[PDB]
Amino acid sequence: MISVTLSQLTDILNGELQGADITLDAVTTDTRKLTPGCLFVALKGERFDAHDFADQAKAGGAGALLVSRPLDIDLPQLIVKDTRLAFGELAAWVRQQVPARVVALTGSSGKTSVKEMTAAILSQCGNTLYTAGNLNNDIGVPMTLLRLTPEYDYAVIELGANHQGEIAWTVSLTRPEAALVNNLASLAGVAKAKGEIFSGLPENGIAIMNADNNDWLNWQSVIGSRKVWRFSPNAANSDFTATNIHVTSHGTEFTLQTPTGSVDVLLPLPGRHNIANALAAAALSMSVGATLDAIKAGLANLKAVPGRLFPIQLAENQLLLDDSYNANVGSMTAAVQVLAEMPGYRVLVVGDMAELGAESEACHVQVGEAAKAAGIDRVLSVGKQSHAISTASGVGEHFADKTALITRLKLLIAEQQVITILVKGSRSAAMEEVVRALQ
Repeated sequence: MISVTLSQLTDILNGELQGADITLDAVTTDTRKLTPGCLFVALKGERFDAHDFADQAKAGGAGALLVSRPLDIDLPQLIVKDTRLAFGELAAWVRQQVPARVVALTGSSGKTSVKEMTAAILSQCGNTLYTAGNLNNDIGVPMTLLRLTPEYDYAVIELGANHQGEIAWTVSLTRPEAALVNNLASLAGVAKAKGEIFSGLPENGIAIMNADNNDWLNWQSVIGSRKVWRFSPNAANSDFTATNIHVTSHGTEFTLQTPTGSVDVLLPLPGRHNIANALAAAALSMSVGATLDAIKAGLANLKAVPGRLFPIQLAENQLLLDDSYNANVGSMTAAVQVLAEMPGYRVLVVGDMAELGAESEACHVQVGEAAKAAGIDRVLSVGKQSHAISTASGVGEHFADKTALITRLKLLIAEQQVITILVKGSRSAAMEEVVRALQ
């Protein structure tokens, strides 16, 4: 936040001042988050009118109240027509007051990893702020934007959308120098929505999109004549490319080719899909100045989310890939592809999937057949359905409990000096136990 006076806000938020003037230096919508003499914005959701929490905010030390009606609270009030709007507007205003290179992103999948990778890289460049958690809606964006100060050098704003019109609002507040749509997944309506992100770009702004997944046909009417950047590992029209992809026991090594040159980087996250994210992140970072050196160093310190292709170094050359969070045909079939490229003797350790009905048997068979065709060295399984996988893989063995698996697994680990293990199963299968047990 920046210091602002109630009288200045009457103009800014188009609202009436009903009390003395005051300087604010902090604003919040949460009673559990009051600061001495801050502005308490009383929002009204459907199942909550924070106006009824006015007295509490006063009692907490709130200096004034931003509200949509007069309240009998001995505190300077700023009566505006709509608080949802005013909150966003106040955030818009604050963002205009700071010198931070603001950049934004959306998509159907990967918003968080592209955000985190972009933030990780720009952090090598200067003081950077990024969206916290999944605060990407009409309330979360203002909250994120409101955290800005003259001390920030960069700002990575993640924008989410559920319906149309939503991103249009938030980018108007954010006014990013570069905007990115990571991907799409009816579909045209989602494309229309995410495409809205390009409307907040200045005339010198850069529109970035996925060469392998976009809606340029329609997005060109909103990006207009602005500069355009495309990322993809090998797309013909890609600006951010990935060559010499060599998967290692650590992560993926590759030559990242950007519009200014290339740098051989090490992406420490299992999964080829992270290579694309890294390209998006490189694009976003570079739009606001990041150097190749900054990109390489930013990527190099990424950490995976436990239970999701989470690498765990057992001993030398003994890699465990914790992907025990959940599992369905898609994520499972994909897991096999990840393992298949891994170094050494590869063991797919699995448990039942969260599949439904008569197609369950078939779904396990497929995954087995996939590991079979992938050349997986061995598949140890537990469950009353997962036998289908190990059976179909033409290799591997099945167990009646996880304890017998862990034992045979440990032996295999001691037996094979170079092994890559991938543990994965449905939530109900509780495969983390195999992972815990191993470490």
